Amino acid sequence: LLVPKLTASVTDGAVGVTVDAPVSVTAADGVLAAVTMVNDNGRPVAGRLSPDGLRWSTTEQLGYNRRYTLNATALGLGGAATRQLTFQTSSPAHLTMPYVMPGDGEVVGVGEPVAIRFDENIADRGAAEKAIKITTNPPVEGAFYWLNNREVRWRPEHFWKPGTAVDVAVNTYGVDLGEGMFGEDNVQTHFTIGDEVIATADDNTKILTVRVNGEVVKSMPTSMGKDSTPTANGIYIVGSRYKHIIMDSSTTDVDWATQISYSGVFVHSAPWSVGAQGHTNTSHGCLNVSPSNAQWFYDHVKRGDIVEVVNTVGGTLPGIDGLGDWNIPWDQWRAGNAK
Repeated sequence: LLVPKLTASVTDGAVGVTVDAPVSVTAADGVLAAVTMVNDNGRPVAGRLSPDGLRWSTTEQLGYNRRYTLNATALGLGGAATRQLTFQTSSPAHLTMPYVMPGDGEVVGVGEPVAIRFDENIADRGAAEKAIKITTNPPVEGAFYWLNNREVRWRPEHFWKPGTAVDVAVNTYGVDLGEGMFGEDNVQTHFTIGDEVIATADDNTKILTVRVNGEVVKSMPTSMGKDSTPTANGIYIVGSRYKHIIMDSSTTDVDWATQISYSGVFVHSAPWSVGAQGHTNTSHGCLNVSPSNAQWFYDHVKRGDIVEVVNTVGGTLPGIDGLGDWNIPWDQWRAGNAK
């Protein structure tokens, strides 16, 4: 009871040990002289001994399907103790890789959700949500909601406050995502919320008014979808932008095209309907504006800014569109759909 005591974060003979966490060893009544961990080819795992010699931990990722042997020696005024244990890590049936948006270091608008897309259908949505650590500053409540079996989103109840830093750590390596599916790797992203930019298209006036931090900076006459093919009402998140693109219904050479739905709504240059803009809806659902105004939008609106459509004869944009997240009421969004 006077020689050093050694503890570890893993148990001898354990199987299915998950590789999401480092392995640690601690000494009491003594100091660790040396600690090694090797795989079944005798290859060491990197680790670090604290300055005080009381704690050691691994410092790189352990692999799947591996047996590791831990050897530790501790010394203290009461003598020495050397101890050994072996354990075996998870053996996945399959791996899945995550992909996070928005991109790292980006500045985005006040509508931009955090988006985590997997390359496999996730059986245990709750395990995936628990593995995704989102930090906000200033802190704000948000919640997860799945758009489909492969992609989860996170957002606050209200649009983001400009100046908010968002850090996203997708810690899916070594996590069991159900049905033997484990995370292939971790991913991260950090981004910032820029200025509040909200462009409202009112079908009663046929004007698209862009407001930055609440104040009108641009009015644009528009022509939206004709009655046969109306523009849906609702809140749309700004996506990608293209200088020139081939707009095709099977999914008209079009310039200055800013996408606002996965369903194919764009704000774009429509020289052919300039006389109708401000008066008569004429498109297939796109917000047609002048070549000039389209380029203004392309230049001054960024991913994550908002377009709100109101008072059209259409219905509402679906909340699971891809860019329609805000159309899901908060009680529904927050309750989530993990089960």
